[PDB]
Amino acid sequence: ATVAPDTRSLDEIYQSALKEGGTVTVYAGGDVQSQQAGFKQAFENRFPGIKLNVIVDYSKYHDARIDNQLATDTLIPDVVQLQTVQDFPRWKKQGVLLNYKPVGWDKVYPEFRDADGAWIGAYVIAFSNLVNTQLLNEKSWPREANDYLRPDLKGNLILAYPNDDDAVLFWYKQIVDKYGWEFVEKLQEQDPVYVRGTNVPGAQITTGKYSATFTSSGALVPAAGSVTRFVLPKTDPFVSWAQRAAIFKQAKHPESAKLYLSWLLDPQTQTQVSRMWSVRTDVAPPAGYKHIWEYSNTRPQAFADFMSDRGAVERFRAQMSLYVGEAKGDPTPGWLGLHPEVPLA
Amino acid sequence: ATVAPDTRSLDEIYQSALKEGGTVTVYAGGDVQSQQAGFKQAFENRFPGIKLNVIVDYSKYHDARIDNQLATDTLIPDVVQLQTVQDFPRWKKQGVLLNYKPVGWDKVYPEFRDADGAWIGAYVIAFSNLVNTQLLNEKSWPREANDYLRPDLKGNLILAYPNDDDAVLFWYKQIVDKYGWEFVEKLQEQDPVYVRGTNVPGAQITTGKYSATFTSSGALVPAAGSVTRFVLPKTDPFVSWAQRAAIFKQAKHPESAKLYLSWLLDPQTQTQVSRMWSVRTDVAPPAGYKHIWEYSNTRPQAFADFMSDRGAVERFRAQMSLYVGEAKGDPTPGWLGLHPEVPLA
Ligand SMILES: [Fe+3]
Ligand SMILES: [Fe+3]
Repeated sequence: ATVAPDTRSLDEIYQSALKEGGTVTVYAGGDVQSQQAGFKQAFENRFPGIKLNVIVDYSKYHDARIDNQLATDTLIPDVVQLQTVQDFPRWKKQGVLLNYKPVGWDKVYPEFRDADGAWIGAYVIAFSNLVNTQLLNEKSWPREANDYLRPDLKGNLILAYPNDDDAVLFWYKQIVDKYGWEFVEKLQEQDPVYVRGTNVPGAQITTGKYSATFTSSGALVPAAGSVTRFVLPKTDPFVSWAQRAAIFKQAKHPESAKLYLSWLLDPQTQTQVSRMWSVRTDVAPPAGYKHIWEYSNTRPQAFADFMSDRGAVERFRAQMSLYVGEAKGDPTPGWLGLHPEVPLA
Repeated sequence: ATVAPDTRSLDEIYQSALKEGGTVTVYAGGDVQSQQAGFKQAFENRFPGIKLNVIVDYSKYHDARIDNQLATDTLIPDVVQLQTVQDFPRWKKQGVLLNYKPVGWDKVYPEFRDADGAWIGAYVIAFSNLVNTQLLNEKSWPREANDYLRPDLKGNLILAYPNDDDAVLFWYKQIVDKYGWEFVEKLQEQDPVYVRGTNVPGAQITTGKYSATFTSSGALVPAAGSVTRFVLPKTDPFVSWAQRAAIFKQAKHPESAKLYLSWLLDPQTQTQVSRMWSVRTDVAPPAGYKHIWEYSNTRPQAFADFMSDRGAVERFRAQMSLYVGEAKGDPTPGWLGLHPEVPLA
């Protein structure tokens, strides 16, 4: 189907969605269910009568889960949203995605949406420096990769496993490109603590157990009283991308899915719920920042290009494994199995 | 450089190799060091004064290891020998392999050798049924995949993790192609015990802890008094391939490396040391068997084709992981790190 952007108001879509039973099911990529709590609360407050049944798991498990459900005709979710961005052109070509251009589609940065409406970039995520501002004064915030190699940061770093998350991995890819394998060798001499779940480094830095990490997302607008700060490099690369979302052709609740995607693109959602950059050209960067496509030291398309060559990703991942070891510990979302219909209890 | 098969006798190559210091270092794919003990013993007994410094690790770790050593100019081994067969044309194209047609090159089945001498099929491995013949009479040996679903085998199977070894994985790929995902579903209801290391199921079947496994190698001619038997299906597919070996262009001991490759193809090695099929057309299979390329229910090239598409391999691996869980336990070869120069202590 050839479609035009939805011309309905959010409330008009909501009236249609209400007739579908009161729930929309989203398989969302992430580390822990709480990372989507803010979206769920905001959505459900905005739309009484419709539950956002968002279920969080690592994107590399959700995409497999979806492929298997499609193979076995047991598809559960209405919507998929993941950082494994290469899946979306593949699912599109497979014919399993509903072409839908949500409200505001015309204002999305072209790179951040499919031309036919098969998928949409929902919001921007970036991985870079997160520092404890009480442990480190501003003049000593590590911002470039090699700052993390200075003597006083030995034993004070906590890092997400790069062999457990390809967005984390891509940070290392860009840095090895620039500084060589020697960076990775010297980094290990800092006795970093590696953990699964990209939420965990920020959590432990917040409680003052570690001082900094260079592969974390975070609020561009810190809360008053915050003891952490997301800080971009002055010159070194950082990782960024638009999290991709799509509606399945055979979704049981298509209008509820449309409501969800249109709500995600709404300027208020983009500025007050999403905590980093917007995918829209008519939404102002938070004061002090530029649009994500205006930074010379990141390139969201580069992450997409990276993710499209699985052999190249695999070969780089396995080499990183030899430096950091196998990814220890349980997966942070818990084990959802083949057919989760609700979040883990 | 265009080369012809080595026209020297083994003894001639051996005289040259003796001048190089008495060691040849081989990075060999495998689950545990003891799997190469037979080769090591036979080689060193045939060529006093030359040590086969064969170092065993999972192929998926050795190839990354080699890539990183190449990238950092820290290459250690003279010879690489792995099941990750797709690595060999890539290393060929990178220019890091020494073109060398060993003695007997002309008699290697064409599919099992590089046209230029960049690599050679060293010996044939197959994964299929291994049964305990004391626990199970012949009429009840499971041979077909669906035999393993019978009631009395519940709690009585031990299986290599398919998400820890791609040759193990390919067995499942072929069986899902034929029987669908339902086989994998029903298999989990049999409560199989999964383990890392393809040696481990056999080891535990041999002591009578389990009755059978369907992804193991084994002797085509069982030893006198054996309590296990390697048995092919009557009709279902099984996995087979020629393990590939190559000499590095910058091998420190090239004549010793050539001795090793020529020794691999020597009739005595192909008939008395290698325990499954030979890569040579002029080596008769044991009675009861045909050449590995004459079975309609296996195809060595299908495994090579499989392994060449890393994205397809990844997507199938991740789905299998949803059924069997993450691969638990330590890696069976131990942790060798970036630069092993000798086997682990
Ligand atoms: Fe990922
Ligand atoms: Fe493998």
